[PDB]
Amino acid sequence: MRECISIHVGQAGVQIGNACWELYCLEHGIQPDGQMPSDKTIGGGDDSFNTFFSETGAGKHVPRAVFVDLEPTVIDEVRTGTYRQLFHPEQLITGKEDAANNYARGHYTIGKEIIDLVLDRIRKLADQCTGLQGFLVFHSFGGGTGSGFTSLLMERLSVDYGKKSKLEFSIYPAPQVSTAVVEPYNSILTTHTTLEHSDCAFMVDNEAIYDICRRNLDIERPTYTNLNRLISQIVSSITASLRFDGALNVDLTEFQTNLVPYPRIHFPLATYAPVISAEKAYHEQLSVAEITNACFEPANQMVKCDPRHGKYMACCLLYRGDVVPKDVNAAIATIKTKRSIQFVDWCPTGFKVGINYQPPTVVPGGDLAKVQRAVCMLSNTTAIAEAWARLDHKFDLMYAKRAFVHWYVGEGMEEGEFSEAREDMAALEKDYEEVGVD
Amino acid sequence: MEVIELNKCTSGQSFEVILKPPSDPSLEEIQKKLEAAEERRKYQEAELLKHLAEKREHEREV
Amino acid sequence: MYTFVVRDENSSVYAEVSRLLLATGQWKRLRKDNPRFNLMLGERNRLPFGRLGHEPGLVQLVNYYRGADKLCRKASLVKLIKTSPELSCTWFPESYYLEKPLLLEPGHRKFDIRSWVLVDHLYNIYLYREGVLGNEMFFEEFNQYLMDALNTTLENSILLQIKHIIRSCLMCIEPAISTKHLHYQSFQLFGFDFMVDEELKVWLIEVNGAPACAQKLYAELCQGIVDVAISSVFPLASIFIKL
Amino acid sequence: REIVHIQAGQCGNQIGAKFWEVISDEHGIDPTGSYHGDSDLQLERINVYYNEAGNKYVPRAILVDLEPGTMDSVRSGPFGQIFRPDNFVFGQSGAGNNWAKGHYTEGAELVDSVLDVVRKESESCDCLQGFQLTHSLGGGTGSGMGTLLISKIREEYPDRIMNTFSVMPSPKVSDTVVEPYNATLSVHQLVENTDETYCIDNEALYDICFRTLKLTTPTYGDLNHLVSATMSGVTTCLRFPGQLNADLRKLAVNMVPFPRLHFFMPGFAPLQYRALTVPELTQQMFDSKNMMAACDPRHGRYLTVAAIFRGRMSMKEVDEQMLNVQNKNSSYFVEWIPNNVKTAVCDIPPRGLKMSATFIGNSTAIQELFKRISEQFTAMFRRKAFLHWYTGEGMDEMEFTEAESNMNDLVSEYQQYQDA
Ligand SMILES: Nc1nc2c(ncn2[C@@H]2O[C@H](COP(=O)(O)OP(=O)(O)OP(=O)(O)O)[C@@H](O)[C@H]2O)c(=O)[nH]1
Ligand SMILES: Nc1nc2c(ncn2[C@@H]2O[C@H](COP(=O)(O)OP(=O)(O)O)[C@@H](O)[C@H]2O)c(=O)[nH]1
Ligand SMILES: O=C1c2ccccc2CCC[C@@H]1Cc1c[nH]c2cc(Cl)ccc12
Ligand SMILES: [Ca+2]
Ligand SMILES: [Ca+2]
Ligand SMILES: [Mg+2]
Ligand SMILES: [Mg+2]
Ligand SMILES: [Mg+2]
Repeated sequence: MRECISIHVGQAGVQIGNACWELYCLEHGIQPDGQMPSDKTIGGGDDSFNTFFSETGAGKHVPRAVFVDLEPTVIDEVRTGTYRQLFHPEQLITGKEDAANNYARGHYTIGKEIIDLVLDRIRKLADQCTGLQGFLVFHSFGGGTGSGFTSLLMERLSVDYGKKSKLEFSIYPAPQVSTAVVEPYNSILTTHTTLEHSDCAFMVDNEAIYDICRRNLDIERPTYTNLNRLISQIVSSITASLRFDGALNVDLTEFQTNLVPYPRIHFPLATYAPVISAEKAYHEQLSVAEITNACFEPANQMVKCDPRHGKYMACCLLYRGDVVPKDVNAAIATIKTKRSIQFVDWCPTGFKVGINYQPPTVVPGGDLAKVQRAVCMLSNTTAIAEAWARLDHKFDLMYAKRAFVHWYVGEGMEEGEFSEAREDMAALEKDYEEVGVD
Repeated sequence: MEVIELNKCTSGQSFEVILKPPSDPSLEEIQKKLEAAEERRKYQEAELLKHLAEKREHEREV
Repeated sequence: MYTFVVRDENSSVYAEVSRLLLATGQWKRLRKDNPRFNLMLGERNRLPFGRLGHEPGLVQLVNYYRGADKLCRKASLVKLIKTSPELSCTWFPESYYLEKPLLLEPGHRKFDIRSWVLVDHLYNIYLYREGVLGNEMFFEEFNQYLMDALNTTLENSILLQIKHIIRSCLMCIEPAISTKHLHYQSFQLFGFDFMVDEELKVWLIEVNGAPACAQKLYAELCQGIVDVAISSVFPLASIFIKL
Repeated sequence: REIVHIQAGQCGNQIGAKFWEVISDEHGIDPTGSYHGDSDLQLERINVYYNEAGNKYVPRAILVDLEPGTMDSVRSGPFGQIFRPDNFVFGQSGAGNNWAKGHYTEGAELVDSVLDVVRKESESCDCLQGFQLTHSLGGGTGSGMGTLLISKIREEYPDRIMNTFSVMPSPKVSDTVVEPYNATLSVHQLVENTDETYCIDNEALYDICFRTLKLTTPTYGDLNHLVSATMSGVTTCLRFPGQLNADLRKLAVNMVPFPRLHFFMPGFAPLQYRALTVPELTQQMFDSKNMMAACDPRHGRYLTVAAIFRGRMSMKEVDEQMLNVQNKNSSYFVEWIPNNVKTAVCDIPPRGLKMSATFIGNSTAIQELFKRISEQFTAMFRRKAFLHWYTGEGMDEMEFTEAESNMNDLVSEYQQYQDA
């Protein structure tokens, strides 16, 4: 067995990490005090869940997690929340003042003063691992910590663990929840500086999940708790194969082998169905065919964009619940005749499927109804570039007048790092157009 | 439409269905850049204390 | 009061749509690059479809269908017909000259037919009643000729085949360009060009994604656009047949 | 995240006193410093403005004047004994409505004593955000000495945020003719040494009281009542917990795209037993009648805007009305700062209202105000009139030509972005 370390950086990273580890505990049966009745090997193991948990002599099951915020208010609620007994105090790390929505303040100024401590607390977990596979990093593109400190942590992790895999879960900025006018700036900076250091990154656009919470959960004004509980379902599907017995995506090297033929093009689109309200009085349960079909509807993707006008490089179906292979291939056969699904020439049109018979778990009293079968699709479409174009264009609008640049320079950045980061993004858009169009 | 590499176990199954086949910077360099930025700060801060010292002298002269 | 921008300044048809829209007193035009718009009359090329539909509280509509170029670029159209099962077809010339066309008399004169087709956001297909053959012959005239000279009508000899060819091309690409469940919506005006042969058989030549009209019609048809494609989506305070 | 409050001069201390009365009633503090509220939202961020005592609460407030009159009035007023007595710092001779006496002579003699109270308040701050100053620009103490303090504080605390509520003079409601001199000198200081300045024009305050509140002879107290409501609303997000951590540096980062264009137009609604509907708040908030700087926002373009709704209302309706007004007035927001209008909401309303809205705008129409000041200045300075009051305190004409020049530059910079 091989261990995985999760790193949660910033407000978005931490709060989403709350929702995930809560969901994990509910799924592996681990109660808030760290106990896991169904674990009979007291105080040790190399079961599949042990990829995400270590064990104490007292039988406590401990997340292989590191939480990091430049300011303490958020990681404090974890220190005093329902799962306090879950974490070792030294896994929760906080500073004094935050990056004030400023990449450079998170990367250069305030980041440089806490990086070595964070690497030290992470080392303390790598030494508890017989064969560590790598890291899963949760952060926003838009916050100053989320973008600037993360890109600095990602630079040093490549140095200290050159042989390890690094996956990202990245909250892409949406105006109807956003925090700062400068998030497009932070977004491009931290992409430019983290690209070479990441193997695979899953972009969750806050706009997509926000509309899903409204359209499909009939929530007028969705909260971070709503957003984050839905995001935790999608991450749980993506990570189920690291924590459970199976043969698809069993280690972090398989995510990039199975989903990333090109190193730079390592942003797979995620689609999830079904999202059903807990207060839907009458609900007809959907079928294998109906939920596999919903995987090709843009209104279900973690990023809005039109996969019909791009090309596929890989497609991965991940089911949870009452699914057998035969219903899956009768669904695919139907869908293939009705939908435009074009792969790139140098790659095989087809699907990789994984099924876990346990149906999805829901936080008791949350907003998601329990379902008998659900699916998450991971596809590498060139269509996701639509989201880089949106973000690069907003960056071009402000930077053409140098709006807000002085906040970055005043922390030590040169103006050239902006145009360097934007020329890297302009190449990234050019790559996607290569693979994708004729 | 061919199925492949089918794997079973108590938790579920996995398989592959085909429809058609085909036709790092070093710690020293980080240090350097992380410190060329601090120098650029301290320079800017030093310009500030310089302009402020001039203002003290004008204050005295008036 | 709705909002719209103009990003193809020299398009005869939508120049007249913008003008008629203002005159309603219920639309104002913004500047090309202002994103807070209801309606985009967009560029002919590199139209940024990936930025539409991301403005909270704005229903957005654009006068082009992303993907329609598959039908409007000759090389693509040919690949389309040869390759798409929904097309096999018997009305498109062998492609990789029609040496026996129909001739109007007196003059032994050749001609081609331009038909105007509006596809709204629901994917309804609207054929404009007025087609065109200033070296311009319209439908009332052409009909009478056919009756007098051939003892048939325009509907029976030519229009059945035309409505059939329009249906078949646009229902072919429907699942690839439809905006039914998208986050922005599309309509688009098309121009189809046909030729008729001595046997009274219709053929398809090209499909134009940015067609001009004919002067005396630039008015009935531009109003028909606001009525069916725009005000259908942005209500206010028939000249087409549906296919 | 502590904030050190400083109030200077006659206007600065009269408005500052009203401010501490208003928010003290909000946070449930009585004139004795004892909390007697019914909620803990009142106390969760109480430390941002108040220090703890018989655990009483005492404002983190320093009161500064060059004469004793106004501070005796504060100490004798409703919440007067709430203030820490060590924190009244004053001389005896006054500043004679004279910028130079405040900046160079009389104020120079007193400033170091103020900075000793500033230093005491700061050093015992867990994490100091910065400083907020209340003062007028048209007199001598708050203007001349106020900007002297701001220069000393930036030198000792160059990495904290500097924030002013700055009252701008006006011939309508006017103490002396030298106000345009005092104000031009002060705007030169403020453009360089603050991060955010709330521009409050006494002309607008008068018109609101006359043309809207239907007061035929407004006093300074009626004018300050408007300033108190706006100061309360402009700081709501700093003082109560919201889905956002609001602090002075995040406000500056998001409101100021160019470092010298940091002068904000405040607005308020409503300016009564029917609460307003969320549509009404939104209409009034953005109405020029409701704005406190006497600039027509339709004569410029908003670079950035921040709106705060107070009261229990439909957040959905709020967003719906914010999005409406932008898309009904997009000719007035710059298109090159995407998403430049932010919205906060707070459940606790202010005293006597169930629904209120506060507007903070960084519009290039503010240039009208600096042009008005510049015109009144050049009118006197071109005959060198009343200049001997300043040359007698040591100033040269040159420093005047320089501040006239730096503020005409400011007007050019604002005009540069109204047409970009
Ligand atoms: N989905 C989601 N998005 C969030 C959450 N918290 C913040 N965001 C988004 O993330 C962006 C801001 O980043 P934050 O995480 O708040 O920033 P941070 O890293 O704490 O940075 P500083 O506070 O600047 O130090 C905005 O787009 C927010 O909408 C969350 O819990 N869930
Ligand atoms: N709004 C308001 N303005 C005032 C008040 N007192 C004075 N002013 C204005 O303040 C300016 C000069 O006053 P003052 O503050 O008294 O001078 P200082 O004591 O020398 O700082 C003038 O523009 C006055 O109109 C006040 O209480 N409220
Ligand atoms: O902290 C804040 C603050 C501080 C004091 C009073 C009122 C507020 C409003 C709430 C938000 C701001 C900060 C801010 C985050 N994103 C923004 C975008 C724009 Cl255009 C403008 C501002 C902000
Ligand atoms: Ca065990
Ligand atoms: Ca003296
Ligand atoms: Mg934070
Ligand atoms: Mg032709
Ligand atoms: Mg006075």
